[PDB]
Amino acid sequence: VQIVYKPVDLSKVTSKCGSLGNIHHKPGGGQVEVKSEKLDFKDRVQSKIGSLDNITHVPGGGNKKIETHKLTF
Amino acid sequence: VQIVYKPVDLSKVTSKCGSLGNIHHKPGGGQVEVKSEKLDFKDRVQSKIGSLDNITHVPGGGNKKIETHKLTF
Amino acid sequence: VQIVYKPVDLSKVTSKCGSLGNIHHKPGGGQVEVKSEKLDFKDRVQSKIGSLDNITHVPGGGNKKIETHKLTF
Amino acid sequence: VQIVYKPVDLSKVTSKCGSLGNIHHKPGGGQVEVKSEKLDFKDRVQSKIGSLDNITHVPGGGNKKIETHKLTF
Amino acid sequence: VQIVYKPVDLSKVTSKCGSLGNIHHKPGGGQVEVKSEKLDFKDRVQSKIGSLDNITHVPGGGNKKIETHKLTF
Amino acid sequence: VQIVYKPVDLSKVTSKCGSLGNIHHKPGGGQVEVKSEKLDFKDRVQSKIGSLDNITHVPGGGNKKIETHKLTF
Amino acid sequence: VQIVYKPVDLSKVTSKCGSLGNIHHKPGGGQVEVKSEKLDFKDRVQSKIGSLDNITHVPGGGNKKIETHKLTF
Amino acid sequence: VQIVYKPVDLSKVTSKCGSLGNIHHKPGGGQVEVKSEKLDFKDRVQSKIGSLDNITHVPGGGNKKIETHKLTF
Amino acid sequence: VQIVYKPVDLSKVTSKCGSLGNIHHKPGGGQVEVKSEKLDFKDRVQSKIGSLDNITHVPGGGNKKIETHKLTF
Amino acid sequence: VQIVYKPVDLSKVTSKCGSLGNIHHKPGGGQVEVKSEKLDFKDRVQSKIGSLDNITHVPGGGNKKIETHKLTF
Repeated sequence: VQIVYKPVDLSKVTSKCGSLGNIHHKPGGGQVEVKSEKLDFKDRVQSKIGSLDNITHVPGGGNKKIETHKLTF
Repeated sequence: VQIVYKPVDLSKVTSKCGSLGNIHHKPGGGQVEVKSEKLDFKDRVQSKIGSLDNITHVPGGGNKKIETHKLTF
Repeated sequence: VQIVYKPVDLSKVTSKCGSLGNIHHKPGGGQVEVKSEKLDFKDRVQSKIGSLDNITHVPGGGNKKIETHKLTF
Repeated sequence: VQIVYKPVDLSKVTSKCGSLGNIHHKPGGGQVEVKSEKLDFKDRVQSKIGSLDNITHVPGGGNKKIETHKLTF
Repeated sequence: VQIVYKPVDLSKVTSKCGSLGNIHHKPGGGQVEVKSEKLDFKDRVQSKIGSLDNITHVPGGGNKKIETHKLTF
Repeated sequence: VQIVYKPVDLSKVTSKCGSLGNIHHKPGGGQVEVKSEKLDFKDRVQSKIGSLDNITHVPGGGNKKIETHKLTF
Repeated sequence: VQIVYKPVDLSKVTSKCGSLGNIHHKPGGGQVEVKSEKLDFKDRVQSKIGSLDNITHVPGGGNKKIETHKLTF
Repeated sequence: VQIVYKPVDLSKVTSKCGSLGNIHHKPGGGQVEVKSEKLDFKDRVQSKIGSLDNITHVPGGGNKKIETHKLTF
Repeated sequence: VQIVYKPVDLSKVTSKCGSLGNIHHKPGGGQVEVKSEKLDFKDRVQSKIGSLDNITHVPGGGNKKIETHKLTF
Repeated sequence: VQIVYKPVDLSKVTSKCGSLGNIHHKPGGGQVEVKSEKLDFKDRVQSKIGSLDNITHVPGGGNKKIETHKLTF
């Protein structure tokens, strides 16, 4: 049994920008009300209950490269 | 049994920007009310209850490269 | 049984920026009220209850490279 | 049984920036009220209850490189 | 049984910046009230209850490199 | 010329109440922006510009009685 | 010329109340921005610009009685 | 010319109350920004600019009685 | 010319109260910024600029009675 | 010319109260910034700039009675 694993990755990811601008984020405020009794969370549980998270995200260009290599016997 | 694992990664990730701008984040405030009785959280549990987290994130360009190599016998 | 593990990573991650700008973060304040009785948290539990964390994050460019190498017998 | 583990990492991470700017963080204050009875926290538990932590984080560029190498028999 | 562990890391992390700027952090004060009865914390527990920690963090560039090497028999 | 002015008003205005009840006023916050250049206000002029004044008014019963008696030549 | 002015007003204004109840006023905060250049206010002029004054007014019953008696030649 | 001015006002204004109750005033904070250049206020002029004055007014019953008696030639 | 001015006002203003109750005033703090250049205030002018004066006023019942008697030639 | 001015006012203003109750005033602190250049205030001018004066006023009942008697030729 001979296994040869030799993938090759030379692929570039490029982002270029002159300038972005005048970005304005101006939301009004709201209101949230939550009524519950019991919560039971088990094994890898994520949650957000009752929130007003306004988010401004302005990365000056960006990229994601996700890569997985897996061998199972 | 011969196993050869030799992947190669030479892929660059690049981000270039002149200038970003005049970014304004001006939200009004809100209100959140949460009523509960019992919480039971087990094994890798994350939560946010009752919050107003306004976030401004302006990285001057950015990148993420995620890589996994796994072999199981 | 011969196992050879020799992956190679020469991939650069680059971020370049002239200047960022005039970033303004001006939220109004809000109000949060939380009413509960009992919390029971076990084994790797993270939580935020009742908070107003406004966050300004302006890294002058940035990158993340995450890498894992695992072999199990 | 012959196991050879020799991964190689020569991948640089670089961040360059001229200047950042005039960053202003000016939130209004809010109010938080939390009412509870009993908390029971066991084994690796982190929490924040009742807080207004405004955070300004302006690193002059930055990077994270996370790396794990694991072998289990 | 022959095990050879010889990973190599020559990957530099670099951050360069001309100047940062005129960073202003000016929050209004708020108010937090917490009412509870009993807390029971066991084995690696961290918490913050009732706080207003405004934080300004301006590192003149920075990096984190985290590395783990583990072998278990 | 004989002028006799003798009105006689012996009326009553009455308000009777057992109890009111629980009153809750919980608005979210908004945002107002006003842009102007030149204003000119003269002779008995009243004005309000840019206002978020929430008002809760709970008089425990009440009345207004207004009377004008005017005689002229 | 005989002028007789003799109005007789013996009225009553009455307010009676057992009790009011619990009153709660909990608004979120907002934000107001006003931009102007030149103002000109003359002769009996009243004004308010840029205001977030929340008012809670709970008189334990109340009344207003206004009377004007004017006679002129 | 015979002028007789003899109004007789023996009215009553009354307020009676058992008790009021619990009153809570809990607003969040806001933010106000005012930009102007030249102001000009003359002759009996009243003004307020840039105000967050929250007012709680709880008189234990109250009344206003206003009377004007004017006679002129 | 015979002028007789003899008004007779023997009215009463009364306020009676058992008790008020618990009063709570708990506002969050805000922020006010005012930018101006030249001001000009003349002849009976009253003004307030940049104010966060919270006022709690709890008179144990109260009244105002205002009277004007004016006679002119 | 016979002028007789003899008004007779024997009114009463009364306030009666058992007890008030517990009064709590707990505001958060704010922040005020005022920028100006040239001011000019003349002839009966009253002003307040940049003020955080919280006021708690609890008179144990109270009244104001204001009277003006004016006669002129």
